Amino acid sequence: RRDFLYHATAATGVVVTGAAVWPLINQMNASADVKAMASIFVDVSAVEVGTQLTVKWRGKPVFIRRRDEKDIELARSVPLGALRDTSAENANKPGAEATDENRTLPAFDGTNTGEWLVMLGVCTHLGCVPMGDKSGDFGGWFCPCHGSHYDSAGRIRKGPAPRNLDIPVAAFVDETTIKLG
Amino acid sequence: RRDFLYHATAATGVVVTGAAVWPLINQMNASADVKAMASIFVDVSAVEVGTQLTVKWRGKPVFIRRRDEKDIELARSVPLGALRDTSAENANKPGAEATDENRTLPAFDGTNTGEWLVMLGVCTHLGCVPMGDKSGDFGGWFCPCHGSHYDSAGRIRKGPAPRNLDIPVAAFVDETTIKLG
Amino acid sequence: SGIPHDHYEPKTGIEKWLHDRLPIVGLVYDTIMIPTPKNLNWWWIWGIVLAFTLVLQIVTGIVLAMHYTPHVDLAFASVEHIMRDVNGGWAMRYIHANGASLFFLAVYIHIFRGLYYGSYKAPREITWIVGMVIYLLMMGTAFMGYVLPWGQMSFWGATVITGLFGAIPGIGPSIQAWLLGGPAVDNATLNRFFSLHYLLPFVIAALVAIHIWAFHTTGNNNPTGVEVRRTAEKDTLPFWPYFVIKDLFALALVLLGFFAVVAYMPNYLGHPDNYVQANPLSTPAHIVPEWYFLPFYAILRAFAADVWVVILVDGLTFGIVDAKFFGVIAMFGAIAVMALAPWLDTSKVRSGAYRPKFRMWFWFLVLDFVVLTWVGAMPTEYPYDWISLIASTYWFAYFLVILPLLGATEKPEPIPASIEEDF
Amino acid sequence: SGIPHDHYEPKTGIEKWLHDRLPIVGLVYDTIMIPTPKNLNWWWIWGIVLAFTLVLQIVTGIVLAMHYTPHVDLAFASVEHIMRDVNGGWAMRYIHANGASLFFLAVYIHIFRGLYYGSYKAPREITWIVGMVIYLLMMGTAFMGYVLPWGQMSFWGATVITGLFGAIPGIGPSIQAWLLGGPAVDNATLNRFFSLHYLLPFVIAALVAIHIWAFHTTGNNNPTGVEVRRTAEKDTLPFWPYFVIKDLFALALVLLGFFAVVAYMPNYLGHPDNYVQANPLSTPAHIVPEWYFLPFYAILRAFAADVWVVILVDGLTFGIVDAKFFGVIAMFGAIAVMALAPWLDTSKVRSGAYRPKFRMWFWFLVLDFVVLTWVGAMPTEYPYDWISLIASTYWFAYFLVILPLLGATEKPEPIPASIEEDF
Amino acid sequence: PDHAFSFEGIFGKYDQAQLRRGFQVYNEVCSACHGMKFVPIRTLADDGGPQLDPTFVREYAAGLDTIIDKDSGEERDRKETDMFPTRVGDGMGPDLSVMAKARGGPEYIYNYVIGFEENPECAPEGIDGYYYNKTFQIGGVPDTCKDAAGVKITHGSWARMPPPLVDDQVTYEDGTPATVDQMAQDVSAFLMWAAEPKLVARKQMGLVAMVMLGLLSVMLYLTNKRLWAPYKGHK
Amino acid sequence: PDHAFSFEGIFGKYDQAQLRRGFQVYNEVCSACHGMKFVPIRTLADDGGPQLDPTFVREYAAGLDTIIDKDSGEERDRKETDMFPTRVGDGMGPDLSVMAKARGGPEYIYNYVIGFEENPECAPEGIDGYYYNKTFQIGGVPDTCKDAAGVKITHGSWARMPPPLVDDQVTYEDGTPATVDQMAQDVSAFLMWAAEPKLVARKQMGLVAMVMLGLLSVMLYLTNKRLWAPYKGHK
Ligand code: HEC
Ligand code: HEC
Ligand code: HEC
Ligand code: HEC
Ligand code: HEC
Ligand code: HEC
Ligand code: FES
Ligand code: FES
Repeated sequence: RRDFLYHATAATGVVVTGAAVWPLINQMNASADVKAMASIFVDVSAVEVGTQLTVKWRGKPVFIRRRDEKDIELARSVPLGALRDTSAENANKPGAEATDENRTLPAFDGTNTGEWLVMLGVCTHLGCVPMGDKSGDFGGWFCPCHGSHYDSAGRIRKGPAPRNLDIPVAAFVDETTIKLG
Repeated sequence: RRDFLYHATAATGVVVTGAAVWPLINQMNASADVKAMASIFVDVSAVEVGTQLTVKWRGKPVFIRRRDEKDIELARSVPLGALRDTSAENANKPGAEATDENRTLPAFDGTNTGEWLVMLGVCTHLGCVPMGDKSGDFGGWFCPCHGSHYDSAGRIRKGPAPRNLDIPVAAFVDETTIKLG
Repeated sequence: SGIPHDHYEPKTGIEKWLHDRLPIVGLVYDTIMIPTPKNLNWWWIWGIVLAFTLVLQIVTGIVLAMHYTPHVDLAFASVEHIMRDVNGGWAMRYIHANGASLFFLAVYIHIFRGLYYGSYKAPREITWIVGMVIYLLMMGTAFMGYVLPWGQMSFWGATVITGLFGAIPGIGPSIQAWLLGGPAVDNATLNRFFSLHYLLPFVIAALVAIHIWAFHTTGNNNPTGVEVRRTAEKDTLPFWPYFVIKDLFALALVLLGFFAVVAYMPNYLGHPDNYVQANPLSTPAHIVPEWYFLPFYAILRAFAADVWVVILVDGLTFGIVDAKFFGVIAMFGAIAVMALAPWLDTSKVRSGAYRPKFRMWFWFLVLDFVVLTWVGAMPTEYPYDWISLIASTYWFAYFLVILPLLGATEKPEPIPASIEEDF
Repeated sequence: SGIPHDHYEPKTGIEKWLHDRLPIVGLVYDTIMIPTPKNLNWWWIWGIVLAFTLVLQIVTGIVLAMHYTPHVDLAFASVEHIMRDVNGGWAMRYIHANGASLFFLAVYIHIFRGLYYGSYKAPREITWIVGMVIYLLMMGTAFMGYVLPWGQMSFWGATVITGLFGAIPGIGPSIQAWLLGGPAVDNATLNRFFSLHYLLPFVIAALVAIHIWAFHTTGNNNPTGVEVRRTAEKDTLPFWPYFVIKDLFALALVLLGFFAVVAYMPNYLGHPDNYVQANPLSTPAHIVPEWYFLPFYAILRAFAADVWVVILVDGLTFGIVDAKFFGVIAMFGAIAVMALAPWLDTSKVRSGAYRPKFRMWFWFLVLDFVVLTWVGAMPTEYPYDWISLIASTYWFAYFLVILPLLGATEKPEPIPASIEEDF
Repeated sequence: PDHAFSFEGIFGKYDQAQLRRGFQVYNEVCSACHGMKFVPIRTLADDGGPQLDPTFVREYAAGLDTIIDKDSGEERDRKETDMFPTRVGDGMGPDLSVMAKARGGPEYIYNYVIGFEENPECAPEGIDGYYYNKTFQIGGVPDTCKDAAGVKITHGSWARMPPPLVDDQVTYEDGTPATVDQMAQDVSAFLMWAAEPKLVARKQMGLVAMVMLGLLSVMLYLTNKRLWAPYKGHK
Repeated sequence: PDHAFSFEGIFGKYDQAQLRRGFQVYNEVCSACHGMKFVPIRTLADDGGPQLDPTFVREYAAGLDTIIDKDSGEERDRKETDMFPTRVGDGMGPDLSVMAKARGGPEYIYNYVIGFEENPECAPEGIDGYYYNKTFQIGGVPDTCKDAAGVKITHGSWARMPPPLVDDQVTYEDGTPATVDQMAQDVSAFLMWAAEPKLVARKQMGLVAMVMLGLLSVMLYLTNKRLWAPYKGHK
């Protein structure tokens, strides 16, 4: 029939066109060489605890910074109230409150948390690298792209950045190493 | 005046257009980094005289091959007659006849010529690299791009290639070296 | 009326055998002897400027691509190979880089000339639509291009102006990754941008094809709210040679100034930080993307829930429309409303040379544009936040409300007849 | 006669406000409802094939350029990155590489269809000129493109097909160096070729624009020496939907075969040596540039002063016209004479379906083309030299002398009237 | 007869046990001289070929040579993301990444590895440092074996590679007679993988496209026959 | 006053003696830590700047560090065609190829090299391993010198570079008082060369083009005034 045959030819043409178009939009996706996206062993190895440590991975920096007591007390003295993101973005644990006890890090295979904190050095606003070494209006990190003030533990404050600095999945290698991935 | 003013405006426009066009045709010329086109010291250093020696330079190979007696006698027994190019392309000397006495090479800082011959391994037809190691129908070199038969001393034979294998400017470095440039 | 004067192909046998391919018929009848009014000021030249600048950019780019190598490890080096070894080098690069500046400067004057003399008003909607489409294409082009040198500003400008697409929910990260070729910026992004950057100009030329086809079918605006009175038209001298020569004179002046810049003030419009190689681990201060995107950058980074006029706290009613998405929508709307204009101005009138209130509001708009340009470079600290908010609000207010109210109560002026204004 | 049927824009308000930009008027009146005769065989499809193939190549290339890196040290690696990592990869490359083959195969049938049915005869000269111009552009394009993988055949093909320009005296080496970017081949040549290779297709599209404009103004040729009898023309059905559907059916078949090749016989038309990286120090055996240039390669490497019909010994009268230059002139002339044809055939007649002697000579010409194709691959040793010389001589003889003699004494046939051939 | 492989046809998606055997041989024999830079180590898990266990891949990678770095010169751990090593010179050979395409290809490798017999009865002395191969055609030949015009009278020529395998060079874990012929076939298939990993996807795409386009073409033929009916009915 | 250079204006084609002095300074002082990879050595013969004698260039090149190769790993003799070396880390600094543009540029270098005075009377102890500069603005500052909201009260900040020169560090062959200021000016000019070698050509092109375009524009103005005469005469 007129209608059936004509419309079916059109439908088949459309289907073939789409099957040909999809790969032109699929090739721009991450290729297998980008699929890898694996882990990195960074050795703390006495870098003079308290200043900072940065390492490249996945194309972004991974901040490993020891703790300075003044920085710590400022951290532990932050009630959940007045905290923009209270989710403790760290993916090594559940959505537990963004508390320093949970938010600092595992305990060297021992029992302590207020001494090391390794987070993803990527501003949640649009992905810039905040400046470290005690900066901003909260004694933490400052993003120069738009002005987002981070705190000691990395929770976002005073800016457009919606959430704090995430924490990747990481465990220790018996007191001198870090496993990122 | 009508004519003068109009034609002069047109002339000035044309001149400016040409002054703007010329560099668009000048940039494609050899740039200063290609201007260099200098020298190379290849050390003969006992490579078992008689087989071959090739080295890269100026983007083209420079053939340095010792002489094999049978190859030599075949060379020295070639009268200028029936020789396509009798110009001895070698630029280290004048347009003297393409004779083996002049065409082989300088004499190690000594006095002998029938033992070494370094020419530019570039077919004069269109610039292919002939195959060495005793090949062709004359005991010399054979070009696989179109079939040009070279002789022992490198003079062209049996093919479209108009002239023989040129010889760059080269002198010796006291019995173990070659200076190309 | 609309005398085409096809020339009847009566010249000679050459002009008679050309009845196989009409081409010269087209040129003569239409694109050279196109009746244009006499009342044209010096604001109707910038189209010739834009066409010439486009040709210039295309040419210089085709030349550079003979020495630019798209790769993170060999882009900077190739750019220096250009500026040092190549014969002309610096010229091509400075002419390419700065000519983009002139291009956008010229489109700004081309556009604002239009807003004044009712060139968006009917029956000239298609030209406006096509022009906004072009503007978009050329913005995207210049963006893709600022990245190729793989300097320091390249990287971070790309980073942020791609995080935009990721702000939106549900389909943000997917688009981001599909555009960058991966999670973050690397050589893949560079290849995409080079290709794309080497392809859109031709689309622009075609769109310019339709741009020129439209306003030849539709008469050029003229300083007044009047047409060429087709019904024989002692007004409306032709294009060639009169207006051709006028435009070429202005173009010679403009190129003179442009080359003076290129030769004495070439690194002025640029960012020095783009002369240091890239470090994904260190961000410089005051990225300041460029100067032809500061308006929208400011409209974006203005809405942050930091003012009593902060509509973000109200838009938070829906838990999905956060701040970032709000700013992105605000920018896209800043452009979409400029495109929608011809259906917002509810006036059966024309050029604001006979609409005073419109004159005042329009000069305020020009001032707002300049202010936004100056604010996108300054931090988000007080007082600049209030300034940016005010300016964006006025932009939107103009284009949404102001024009209707005028079209209602804006006719205290005697319109001029007889486009032959022999004053 | 020549019913354009502009549609009068009477559809509705949408088709009436489109009086701002005519575009749909153009499409409908001209490029869709173009009266074409009924007498069309299956040889009038290959133009649609060529247009589709061109679009395909342009698309696939724009995709590849997102992963190809023009540089001697990163081209091969990028090609493998494509064929391995990228999602589609092999498909794009095989479709790009082979589609060039189909492109040239299709132009060959497009051209030889033309030589038979007097499509070069008046009043269709402009189409022929434009087609030869295109052919040249696309040959140069494919050449620039075979180089980009930086394999082994790339290097040497470039070497020789650039030494050609250097053969000529006085201005040979200068042109050679200005084209290669230096004395010999290196990255500079690669950049030039990539840019150029990424630019000419658009020129081809424009030229295709004029190609299509011409034969719409001038009626499509038809199997007969007759026109559409404009004066109403019960013959000459329209293009859409009839011939559109016919061409699309043939195109579906062709793409079916093409994809079967791509998926089962993709490396068949290629040269394996192009899968080994380049060595400027070692040349392989039987470079064999490609299969769409063997005719002219043979016409070139035939004249060598090695036959009693060797006109080189006679051309040596002037000490400047050596062999090489003679072969280069012979090739350029092999094409120039094909372009000059329409002014050599001195016949007031048309399609060889009514000219027997022409049929015989034409089939001999097709055979000569095939033979030249088969000979450019075989060495210059006896007997192939005599064969190549004979074939080139016949090509030139046909196009120079044969057509005049026919036009003189070639009318023993009853021409058909009434292009409505209801047999 | 010709000992056709599995992939030689419209089907034959690279029988994987054959490829694992070829891998056992390549890393223990051919790797001593040859390399495959154009081959990532992470492809030994991608589908189509040897779908090995990733952990074994990381182990085998760390157990290879040291590929230093691209940013900071320092001998790393040769992570899988890197490529197979490269043996370049001083008694070494070319890269086998795409040698299966630079020659019907794999049959060349099979009939090449197969064939290193003693020197014939024209030049039994042979040559010092060079060994004889039945199928290599790009090697030197002594003057004693050439004809009157330089052409060789031997089937093959003298190759610089020594015989790679003896009667029972290695053991197969799956359980199989590891004679020379089976190893040659297996390694040929492995190299063909290294060159054309996306073969099976090629074939499946070809099938799908042939089908869809045959359908489209049939429908268009029907549409054509219909439209052109009232003009081709009286004749 | 501001100690303007020669090139600071519409003229000033890079007084070359100044550049030779800067070269004496750069290779003997700054080269110990800094590099200029983006700079070929052969440029020391190209016109515009130091038109040194090529032979001295080849000598000075062979007398530098060893840049190994790109094809065969082997420490070569470092021919002029290569680029200046690169000092990368372990107490070293950035590349000075284009530092004269990444900042009015050379005045930054002059007023930076100029100024390393002792620590002020807010933090005389200073810092261990860091030294003070009055013009660098991107360095750390002690908390003793910052104001109530983090801003520094010092003109400059603390830079990791030590004082490069003393009262009379090197001798000039031409004959000139080699105090610190003259050396600073000279090296600033040398770096500006290394960054913008094609300056003089820029200026000459600008002159030529301004002239030709002024001419063209005048002629077009006359043509316009003429054509538009019969329409602008009665008013
Ligand atoms: C050194 C002890 C080798 C080992 C072990 C293997 N190969 Fe090799 N191979 C080697 C050399 C020096 C050469 C060059 C030979 C020449 O005359 O140029 C080769 C060559 C090959 C080739 C290419 C043959 C050709 O036609 O060019 C192939 C296909 C090849 N070799 C295969 C191969 C395989 C499968 C091996 C492991 C079983 C292997 N070779 C080991 C040096 C050495
Ligand atoms: C090591 C002993 C050095 C020598 C000798 C010279 N420079 Fe240097 N320089 C060095 C370092 C470690 C740094 C980084 C300083 C920091 O705080 O990051 C620098 C920096 C510079 C700069 C850049 C300043 C800036 O604003 O970033 C310049 C312009 C500079 N140095 C110039 C310079 C000159 C001209 C020298 C020779 C006279 C010289 N430096 C020597 C290390 C060392
Ligand atoms: C044929 C290629 C080509 C075309 C066409 C082209 N460019 Fe470019 N463009 C380049 C290359 C190559 C570069 C990198 C070299 C450079 O920066 O000068 C570049 C860089 C740029 C830059 C950065 C300049 C710099 O030095 O940082 C801008 C801005 C730009 N392009 C804008 C444009 C615009 C706008 C257009 C047209 C609408 C355009 N380009 C047309 C090739 C091209
Ligand atoms: C967003 C708006 C817009 C953009 C961008 C734009 N145009 Fe226009 N253009 C217009 C309008 C409106 C007119 C007036 C048409 C009329 O008067 O009929 C116009 C007119 C013109 C004219 C004829 C009269 C004149 O003003 O010179 C030319 C030529 C022209 N444009 C060229 C260009 C070119 C070339 C570009 C870009 C490369 C461009 N335009 C970009 C909207 C635009
Ligand atoms: C947008 C870019 C682009 C366009 C348009 C394009 N190609 Fe290419 N072409 C490439 C790239 C990239 C390569 C190298 C990758 C490859 O070989 O597949 C290439 C390579 C080739 C090759 C060698 C194929 C191979 O694998 O060795 C041929 C032949 C070729 N092009 C011909 C053409 C012809 C003929 C046209 C149109 C008339 C065309 N190309 C259009 C980008 C393009
Ligand atoms: C050297 C000659 C030549 C070349 C190359 C050529 N054409 Fe043609 N083309 C012709 C001639 C002659 C005709 C017949 C015109 C007529 O019958 O009025 C024609 C007709 C056509 C037609 C309409 C009738 C038909 O035969 O299908 C189309 C469509 C077409 N060409 C497209 C193309 C495209 C697309 C290309 C290249 C990408 C191309 N041609 C290349 C000479 C050429
Ligand atoms: S990007 Fe980090 S705050 Fe804007
Ligand atoms: S190129 Fe050497 S003979 Fe043709």
